[PDB]
Amino acid sequence: KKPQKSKPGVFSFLDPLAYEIWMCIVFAYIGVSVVLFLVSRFSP
Amino acid sequence: KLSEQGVLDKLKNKWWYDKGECGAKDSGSKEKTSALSLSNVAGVFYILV
Amino acid sequence: LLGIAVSTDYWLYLEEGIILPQNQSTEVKMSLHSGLWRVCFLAGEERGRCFTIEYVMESTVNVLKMIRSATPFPLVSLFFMFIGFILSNIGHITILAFVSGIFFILSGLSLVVGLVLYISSINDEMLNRTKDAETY
Repeated sequence: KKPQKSKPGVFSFLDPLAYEIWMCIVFAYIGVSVVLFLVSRFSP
Repeated sequence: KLSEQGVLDKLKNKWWYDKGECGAKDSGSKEKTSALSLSNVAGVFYILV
Repeated sequence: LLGIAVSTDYWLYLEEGIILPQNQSTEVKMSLHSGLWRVCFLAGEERGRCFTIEYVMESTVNVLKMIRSATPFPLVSLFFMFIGFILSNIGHITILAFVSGIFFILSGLSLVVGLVLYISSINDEMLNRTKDAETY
């Protein structure tokens, strides 16, 4: 049967990025906050 | 006697061309995009609620 | 309003028919109003079956099977209001009223998820209808 538009899943909103990029966003989000905390430690 | 000039062949051109076509005629401009469904963005609400 | 909203067979509308091209009005093949418990047909062979979904009868059947997935959250919605409604009266007769307000808050969170499951599953079979030119 020639397919029509397939049904998107409930997690189809994050489709235009790979899972690795969303993962590398979060690990970027953590360490930058750690840097901001550590710069704020060694500075008045 | 049929195959030497293609009475088998040339008639197979015609009867396979005759009944209409369903090809690249409707892949190009027989679509307009629609509004988004809620189901396109439903899982955000599941993340939201 | 929610007891009226559950008990009726008028939660939605449906009209499946075939169209006539050359300056002619439409020919309706099937039309019905329905709810979740019973389904009362309108224009399917002019049949007055207020008909349950557990009994079958071709695409609107599978639409009706997905409304069974939308069952629980309106039912949970009734219980949290009714506890919250009577505890507002016992607080008049405070903490009896404060937590009952949360049961009004926890209700409408299930109202949204109830409307999330309801509308999105209709939109599933809205597109999962096999799209033809004549069938409007």
